[PDB]
Amino acid sequence: STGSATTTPIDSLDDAYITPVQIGTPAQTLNLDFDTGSSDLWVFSSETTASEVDGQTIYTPSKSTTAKLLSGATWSISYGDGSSSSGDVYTDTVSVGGLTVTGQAVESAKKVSSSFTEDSTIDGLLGLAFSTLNTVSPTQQKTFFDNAKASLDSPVFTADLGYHAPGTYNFGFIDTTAYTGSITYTAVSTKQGFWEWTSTGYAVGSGTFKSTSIDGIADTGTTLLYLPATVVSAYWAQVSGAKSSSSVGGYVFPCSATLPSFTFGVGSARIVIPGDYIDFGPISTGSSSCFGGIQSSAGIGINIFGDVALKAAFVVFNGATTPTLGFASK
Repeated sequence: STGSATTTPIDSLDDAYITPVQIGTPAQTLNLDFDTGSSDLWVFSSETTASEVDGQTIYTPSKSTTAKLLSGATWSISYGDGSSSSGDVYTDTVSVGGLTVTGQAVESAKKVSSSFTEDSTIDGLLGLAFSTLNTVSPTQQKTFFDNAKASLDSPVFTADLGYHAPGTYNFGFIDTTAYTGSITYTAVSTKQGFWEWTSTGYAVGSGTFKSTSIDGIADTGTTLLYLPATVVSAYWAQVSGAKSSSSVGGYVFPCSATLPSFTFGVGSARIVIPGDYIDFGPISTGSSSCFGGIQSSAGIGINIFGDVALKAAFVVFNGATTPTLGFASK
C-alpha cells in the first residue's frame, strides 16, 4: 500500500504545516502537524478542557463506531518550545492520503498549553520519530508509520515541504518526479529516538565550503534551523546590521537586507537554502527588525534541521531495518 497527502503552510511565514488526517468511522478529518521530532499522535477532542479550545476541529470518539478506549492509558508530552499537552487514549482507524491503519493509538487531549489553544489552525500532532519516544503509559504505543510499515510497498515516507506553498507527504514510495538529480543517503542514529544524522559541513552564500561534522535531527515539527553558535555567527556576520538580541530571543536583521543562501552538506552532496527561506519577517507588526531563520542551538542540547532546511530538499525517511535519511535537491 501507499499514501499521499498534501501538506499546507498554516500562515504566510511557513511557521508550520498541516496535513488532513481521517480519524474514525464515519471519518472525522482533522488537520495535524506531522512531526518527525516526536512520536505521539494526539488531537484536540471532545474531552479537551473547553476554555483551552479556540477554533480547532475536535475528534469526538463517541461519534466513531470504531473508537475504543484504551483502558488505563494516559499520555503527557512536553516539546522543545515549552508547549505541552496530556490526556487519555483511544484506538481507532486512521487514514492519511488513502493509507489506512486500524487500531492506531489516538491520544485525546484533556489539557493543552496556551500556544496550542492560540493556534486555531493545528488540530493536533502526528508524530513520525521512533516509537521509543511515545509517551503513552503504561503501555507505549506505536506511531502511524510504525503501524503502517509492514503493509507499505517500501518502508519509507518522504517529506517535500514547500516554501510559501503546499507540499507533500508520501508513504510507501519515492516519487522520482519530485526531485532533481540523485538522492544522497546518510546514516541515522536512533539512540535518542530521533532521525539523527551528521551533516558534513556548510557554506554561507557564495563562500567556500567548511568541512565539519554537525550532528542533528531532521525535524519537520520545528520551524527554524538551529545550529552551533559558531556556524550561526558566521552566517549572520554576512548580513549588515544583523545581531543577536536577548530581548527578542535570537538573531534579528534589518528588514531591508538581502539574505545570503546557506548550504549544508549531506555526504558529498550539497543542499542550498535560498536566502529568502531564512526571512521570518518583522519581529512585531510594523517593525523594521526581522527575525532570522537560522538560530543558535546553544542551550537546546541538539542541532535541529527544521523546516527552513528541510523545505529546500526532498527528504526520504527510510525506515528499513537499519534506518537512513536521504536528501535530494528539487
